[PDB]
Amino acid sequence: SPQAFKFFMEQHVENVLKSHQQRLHRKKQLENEMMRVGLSQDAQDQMRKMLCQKESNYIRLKRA
Amino acid sequence: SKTFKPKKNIPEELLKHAEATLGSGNLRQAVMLPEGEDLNEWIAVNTVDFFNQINMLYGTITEFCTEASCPVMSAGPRYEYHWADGTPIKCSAPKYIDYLMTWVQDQLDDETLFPSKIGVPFPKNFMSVAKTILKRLFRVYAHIYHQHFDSVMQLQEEAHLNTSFKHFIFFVQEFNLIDRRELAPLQELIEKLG
Ligand SMILES: [Zn+2]
Repeated sequence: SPQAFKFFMEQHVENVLKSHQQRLHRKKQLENEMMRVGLSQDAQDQMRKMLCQKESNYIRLKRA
Repeated sequence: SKTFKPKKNIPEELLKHAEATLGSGNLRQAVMLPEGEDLNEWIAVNTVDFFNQINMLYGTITEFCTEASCPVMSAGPRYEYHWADGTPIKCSAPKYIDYLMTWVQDQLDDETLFPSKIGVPFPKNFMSVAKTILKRLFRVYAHIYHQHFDSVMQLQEEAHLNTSFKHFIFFVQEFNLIDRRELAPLQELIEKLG
């Protein structure tokens, strides 16, 4: 039956978009707090880097 | 090149049901590599997702795809496909697609190609490996579109197919993962989705 393919695709499109806005959200949250406490641009870049690696790690794990 | 044989001896539809989709949203933006993200990782997770979608897609119409209906793997009469994996066979569409999907599955299960442990890098040639997979996965779409759109419309799953394929092709195009030549079997469906 095609019901599983159908349900998945209907569910898939919104999952794609949610994952995309959640990445942006976490990115925005980090920038926000950084700017609030006024870290050095070196410290900011370090932590941005750390967030990127974590996001990378995250989708590897979803794939697993 | 030996696996992909366009037929110059052939003189050259309802496929343009293309408006039918689900909520794709800003899909062009969705397929883009996020800032800081590793291209390999981004290719890998999407290739897996596309494989799953295609695996389910073919599952819906496999009863209609038989030796009788599709004695050669094709995307319409002007394009035939012969199977080969370097580790070429004129065969039927069901045979070809069984070869293909087992093959792709083995790649994804191959930890040395698709590492699942954090810290383990991709193989040096991962891009080429990913590009062969997507290249060949495209052929399931093309076969189904050309040979079985009647059955797709019967199952009223045209929207779901278009959504999957549109996302697949937007991803492929963003990163130029398939040569325009091999996309020939669906140029006008593709131009219709952009
Ligand atoms: Zn068929």
